[PDB]
Amino acid sequence: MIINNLKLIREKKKISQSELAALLEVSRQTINGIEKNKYNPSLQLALKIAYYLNTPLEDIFQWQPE
Amino acid sequence: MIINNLKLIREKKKISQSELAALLEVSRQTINGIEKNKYNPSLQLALKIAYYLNTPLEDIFQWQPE
Repeated sequence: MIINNLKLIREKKKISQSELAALLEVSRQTINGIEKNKYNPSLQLALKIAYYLNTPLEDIFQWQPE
Repeated sequence: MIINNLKLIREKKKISQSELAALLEVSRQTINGIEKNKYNPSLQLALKIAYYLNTPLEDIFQWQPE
């Protein structure tokens, strides 16, 4: 449903999940799970990622009718 | 935290909460709760709205540092 480009984007950012998770105010492991597509982040977390990376949320987490 | 423009945006679309709720696959009451900002919709729900309303998710649900 939702495709997570956070890791792909994060690599562009060259930001560690360590700091990004901090922006989110979640554990680094939380990002890794998100990167490793274990689960998709909540809207608040997604938005925080979008806001903190000032990147479009959809670009990071796109919902596809797939 | 997150400001919901769904009601503001949806009405621009001319889409009923009911159809959108259907688009989301949730009840109208749920959307009305979302629209009346009782609670913020999940990431999947928000993204579906973004797709359905052909509008950016953040634009509908903006996460503010407030």
